[PDB]
Amino acid sequence: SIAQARKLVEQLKMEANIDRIKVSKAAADLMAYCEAHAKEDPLLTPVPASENPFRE
Amino acid sequence: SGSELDQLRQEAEQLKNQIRDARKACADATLSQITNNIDPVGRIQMRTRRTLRGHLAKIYAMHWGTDSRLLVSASQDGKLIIWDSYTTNKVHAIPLRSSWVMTCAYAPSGNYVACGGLDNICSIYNLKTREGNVRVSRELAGHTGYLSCCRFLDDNQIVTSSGDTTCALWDIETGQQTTTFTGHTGDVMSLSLAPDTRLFVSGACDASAKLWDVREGMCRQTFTGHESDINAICFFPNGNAFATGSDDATCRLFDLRADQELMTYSHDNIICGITSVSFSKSGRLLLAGYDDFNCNVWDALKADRAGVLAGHDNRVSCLGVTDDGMAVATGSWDSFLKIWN
Amino acid sequence: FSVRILTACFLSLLILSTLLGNTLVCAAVIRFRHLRSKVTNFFVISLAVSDLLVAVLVMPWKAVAEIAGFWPFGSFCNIWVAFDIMCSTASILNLCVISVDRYWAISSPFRYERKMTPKAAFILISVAWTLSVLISFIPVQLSWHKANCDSSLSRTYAISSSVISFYIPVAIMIVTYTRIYRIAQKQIRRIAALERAAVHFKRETKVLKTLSVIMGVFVCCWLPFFILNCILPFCGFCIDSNTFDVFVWFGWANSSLNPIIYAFNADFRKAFSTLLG
Amino acid sequence: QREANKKIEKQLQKDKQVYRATHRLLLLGADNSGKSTIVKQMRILHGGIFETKFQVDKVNFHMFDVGGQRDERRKWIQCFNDVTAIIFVVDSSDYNRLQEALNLFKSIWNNRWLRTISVILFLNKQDLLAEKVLAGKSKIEDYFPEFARYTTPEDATPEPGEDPRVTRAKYFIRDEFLRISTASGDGRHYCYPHFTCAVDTENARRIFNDCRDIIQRMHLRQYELL
Ligand SMILES: Nc1nc2c(ncn2[C@@H]2O[C@H](COP(=O)(O)OP(=O)(O)OP(=O)(O)O)[C@@H](O)[C@H]2O)c(=O)[nH]1
Ligand SMILES: NCCc1ccc(O)c(O)c1
Repeated sequence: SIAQARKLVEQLKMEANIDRIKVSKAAADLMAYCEAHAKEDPLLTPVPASENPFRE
Repeated sequence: SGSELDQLRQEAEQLKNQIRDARKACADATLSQITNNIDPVGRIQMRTRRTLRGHLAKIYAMHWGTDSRLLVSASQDGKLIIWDSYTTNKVHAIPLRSSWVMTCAYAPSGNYVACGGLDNICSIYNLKTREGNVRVSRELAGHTGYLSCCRFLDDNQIVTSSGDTTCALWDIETGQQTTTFTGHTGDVMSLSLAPDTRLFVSGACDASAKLWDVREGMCRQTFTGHESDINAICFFPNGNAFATGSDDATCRLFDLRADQELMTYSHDNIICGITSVSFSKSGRLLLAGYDDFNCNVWDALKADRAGVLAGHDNRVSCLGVTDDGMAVATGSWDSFLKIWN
Repeated sequence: FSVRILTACFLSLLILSTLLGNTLVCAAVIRFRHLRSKVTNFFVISLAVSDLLVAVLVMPWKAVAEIAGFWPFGSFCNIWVAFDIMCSTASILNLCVISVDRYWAISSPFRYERKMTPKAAFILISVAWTLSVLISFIPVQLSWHKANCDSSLSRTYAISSSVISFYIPVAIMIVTYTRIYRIAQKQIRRIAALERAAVHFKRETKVLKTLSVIMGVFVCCWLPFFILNCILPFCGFCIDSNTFDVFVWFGWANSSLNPIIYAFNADFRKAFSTLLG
Repeated sequence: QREANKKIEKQLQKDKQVYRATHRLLLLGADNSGKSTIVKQMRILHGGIFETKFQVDKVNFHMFDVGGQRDERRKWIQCFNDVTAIIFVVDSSDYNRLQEALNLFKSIWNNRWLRTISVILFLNKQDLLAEKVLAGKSKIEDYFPEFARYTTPEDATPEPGEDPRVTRAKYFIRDEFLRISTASGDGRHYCYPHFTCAVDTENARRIFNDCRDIIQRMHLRQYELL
């Protein structure tokens, strides 16, 4: 168990020293990517059956 | 004290509390507070447009093509069927050696198919073969556990997930594990490649998800929070977020750059486990497959449920959205696939 | 008066309960395809349809004629009595089938999963319904049962339609359920051997409870009417029209109870719960 | 068009019914228990390899042995929640890994995903057990002192010429596994013990009989009879 403890500490030290951003910015980018493509998602806004290959 | 093992346990817990502090530093708001002013997507009522039959047992995997037209399906009858979703016709029906297949992938060129299972072997078949019938082309051996998922990078790179709690990047021709990713305690169940092939995440039975750097072979982030084993995972179409579903009847959305959980999707009336997850084309909609024969549609921004998909007669084992967002497919334990839009 | 209006309201409640239970069964089947998925469920649907016909067609007119005392639809009632003979006979018939079904699934489980294809299920349902319609309509429209609406059939028709419609199904059902009892007693004894060995009556009482409930409700509900239907035209010791009418109502009462005794599996319970909420 | 639809739906209906009619049996048990030898023998005498497909009396079976080699074989086993029965094989002649086998059996019998899967217990390698019993060199009481106070059951049906020591040994192992199997209870699943050796040939009639019993008891508890 001596090797796995050195490996657990070194992995946690590598994962610990990351720089994190604010949740506000993560949500603002998600909202921007959402509304930037919202009008093009057929599953959200149903597209008329004419351009639907399974309805025409 | 003095024994470096107990001191490593102490520095470990110290690091977990430094991580909790580094998480609360960026934990300034909640997703609900940010998205309280958005409008709900409204009622979304998709209907079954096709039903693809032929399979003799419960289906376990499906994968759209890049053309959003072809897809591969795996049943426990020893078959790997390729479907033309427009006409519901089968283009090929490849019998497999081991009938307990658990995953299948589709090369972005449409040139190769993959599959694997309890044989701990990933078999690649060239669909663009030049004579007779599609047959085995390559076969990647080396895992001491069952292959649960595999995905192509290109026609010669594929990443696999196995029951030896490790992931590996392979050179299909040479059959060598070009890169090994270790660190999970339990069985790694699912992987999802980033839209730029550069990264991928994996969910294991140690109630943890891990983000792996493809080119460097190191684990970048480890996320926890689920009380059970994580069974499914998928990237947000943007590439900076992903969702997980677990046996504890809960879905959780994590962000990579913030290094903590962002949102939890659950209802006190949903008690069955969860088998598959997938984002919409814009990532605004999150689809999750439950054992209760239903598909729950969550609003990936407000955590509110926006729709249900009651169209299968048995447990939904898998699902997948087209890459163009034109339709969604669902594979279930009724030996049927259903397209919804 | 008080008795007349009370009989009226109770009978209307009986009819409404029959309709609700059986329409709930047919709807719970049609709405949920995972209940319609198996094959044994087909026969239960047949039973529900038989009881729904009893309800909508036969019962209310007899209740009105019992209240008012006179048959108002007139030339109709020939048909009515035919319908009566038919529906109250597809019901008993259907029970027989369901019982035999269960037997095939317990005395030879392997042969069952192989041989019972939905084609054989439809053949059995067809046998039930065609025996009913044949033996019912044909002698009415041909006026063979005849030598306010006169329901007195005839001495030979009584015995004939009775032997068929009741005494063959009750024989088959008693034989079948007693065979199932022998088998269940065997399996309990085996499990008891193993469990007593490991650790080194109640479940038998449970078997008795369920078999007695099933077979005993059917018999104690239909049998008196049919021993009367046997003796009365013969004895034209004897009884009166009112008693014959209440024992008739017992017969149609089985038609009310059938859903609760044949369609309360746990999944059936949850389907009802998710329909009504 | 119409006749293509007719030929397809009826061939696919017969194949769907056939797969529905094949009884999958999962083989589980420690290694050094002759599991692979039993599957190899079935492949030989009726028709080793990871898989086996064999028919008894027009009844199809599919026997599978999983070689994933781990402890919580959840996903590798919870994908096989619909098998008719689990054949648990145990090397009765390995006196010290028997507690390991018992613990694994306890974890299987109380598994959350097998609450309804009945298990057929094969106590394999009885000939080696008789050899060890006649040798009298490694006694079970040294590992399980309870065997000292154990009494041969009065319901035992020994084969002609069986040493009471051997009878007591094999029925002791039987009751050691039955003590685990009878706790859980709940009537959702049962254990069917069998004394077997690798050369026994009726080891198909036993699996047939007991799959039939499992189906009988499922049909009984379905109609609330049992
Ligand atoms: N004398 C005797 N030997 C047996 C019997 N059954 C199995 N063996 C031996 O025990 C060994 C262990 O069996 P294996 O073939 O390894 O099967 P297993 O150990 O249960 O599982 P694997 O190791 O994966 O094959 C075999 O090599 C057989 O030679 C038996 O009934 N009698
Ligand atoms: N409700 C009684 C209808 C009926 C049905 C069958 C018979 O044999 C019979 O004599 C009378």
